[PDB]
Amino acid sequence: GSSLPAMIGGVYSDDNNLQLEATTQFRKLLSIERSPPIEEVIQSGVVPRFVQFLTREDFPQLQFEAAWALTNIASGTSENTKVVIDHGAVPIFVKLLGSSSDDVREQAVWALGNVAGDSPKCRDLVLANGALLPLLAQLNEHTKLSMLRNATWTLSNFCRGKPQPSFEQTRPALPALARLIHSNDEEVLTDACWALSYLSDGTNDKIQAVIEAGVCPRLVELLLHPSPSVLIPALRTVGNIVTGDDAQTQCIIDHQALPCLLSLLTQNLKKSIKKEACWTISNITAGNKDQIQAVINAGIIGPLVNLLQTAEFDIKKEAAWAISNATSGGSHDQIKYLVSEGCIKPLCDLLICPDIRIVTVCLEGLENILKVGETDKTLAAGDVNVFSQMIDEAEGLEKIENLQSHDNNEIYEKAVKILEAYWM
Amino acid sequence: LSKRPRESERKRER
Repeated sequence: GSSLPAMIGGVYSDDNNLQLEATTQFRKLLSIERSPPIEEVIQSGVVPRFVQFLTREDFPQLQFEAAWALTNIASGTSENTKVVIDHGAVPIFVKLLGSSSDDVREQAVWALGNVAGDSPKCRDLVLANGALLPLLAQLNEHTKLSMLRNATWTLSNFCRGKPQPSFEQTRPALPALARLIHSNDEEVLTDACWALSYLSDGTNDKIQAVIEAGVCPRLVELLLHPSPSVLIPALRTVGNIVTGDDAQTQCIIDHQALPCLLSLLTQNLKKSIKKEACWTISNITAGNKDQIQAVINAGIIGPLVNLLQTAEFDIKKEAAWAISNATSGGSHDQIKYLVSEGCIKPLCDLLICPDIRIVTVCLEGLENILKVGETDKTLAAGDVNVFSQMIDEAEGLEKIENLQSHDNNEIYEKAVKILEAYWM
Repeated sequence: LSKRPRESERKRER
């Protein structure tokens, strides 16, 4: 308000003290908690001067205040961030990653995090200006916690967003991230885990690089972190890795992930966490017979069947895939074990749910079970498929009979196939 | 069984 002219005059003067005083006043203004007057500061024409001040390497205090003011302008809308970009600040902030002033380096790290954070395009511009390697180079065994937090956050923004950055562009981050997840600091952990969650989201080559960075054992430890801020991205990353092939999935299983994931289903945790854990388990029971056996040995099937029967629909859906996948890849005895743990009833109950994908997955699971029952029938020269009796008793047979009315052709044909094979 | 793939601004003022 009433100070503004002295402030604009200060930044436009050639006097070091007036520049520092004015820039400091603007920095304070831009640091107010709610609705900082970012637009007013831009309109007052001081941004290009702030950007010039970044290059004053004789005057680290002015560089710092100017960097903080610019960080805060770049924390606003996309249009606010675009003004910082248009005035050439990104390459200058990258250069400041090599400043001998610790405060300035940290501020430059923060500023670049805010720019990268705006969108995939701004992230790509930051990476294109070579920010990654100098960001990493000034990290080491001696780095202040305040710097570790800022750099890890910025790193996570360099990795964030769809479409994803090139894997070649973010690869140098993997070894730093693999070290950072050994911090005990929750903030560093939170951001490093988000970053790994982004880098592991994609094709099996991306997952391979993440695994080769050596993170699996520690990611699995962090499944037990008491803070949801850490647990959630750790769990997301673990989930991403087991979308990969059998050997990649085995790298997670080999570090007692399954007992950890089970404890997430049995603690009193938010629905979205349990849903994530069931999805992850589902991608594990989609694996080979040894991996199914590991899920069994961990004691997961009982809890999983209870969820399938009684949980909120979002969780039930993942439990369904999880049980159905196990019936698809499992051996005869593994399948009998799922039946002895009570899976038939809940699979039957879901034949009437409004989601056709789930109806199909339940039907397929029941079909796999029926085949097993029929093999037992043959081997005992028996009269009855025991599992078809069970499906009948769970009121699954009448539900299958009504699926002959279903719109969906795949469901219809499957139902007919099942009825003709086991009830003719 | 079958593997199933995974089912904005992020800024900080100082």
